[PDB]
Amino acid sequence: MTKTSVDCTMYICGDSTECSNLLLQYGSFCTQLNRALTGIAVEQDKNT
Amino acid sequence: LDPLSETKCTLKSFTVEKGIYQTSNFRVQPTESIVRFPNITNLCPFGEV
Repeated sequence: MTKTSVDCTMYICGDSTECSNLLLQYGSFCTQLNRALTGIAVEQDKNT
Repeated sequence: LDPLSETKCTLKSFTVEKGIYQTSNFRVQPTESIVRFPNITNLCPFGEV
């Protein structure tokens, strides 16, 4: 499968430090998502 | 300061295993903030007042 790379935050808002306050003040869900997509990536390096 | 202190932040761990570790995404600085209206053509003849 395609191994992605994601610039999560900047998608999530795109160049607003104010955002980054709101997001770290929302949590680290984008972080869990990155770990998920690194796990995908390693899983299919391993698959191949 | 340092890319490796930042990876250590990402690890949460002092201690670093062999591997490569994705920390952040780089980010290209804004420049020369510009606002460029078009060619100006036809304005008020205020002198006529």
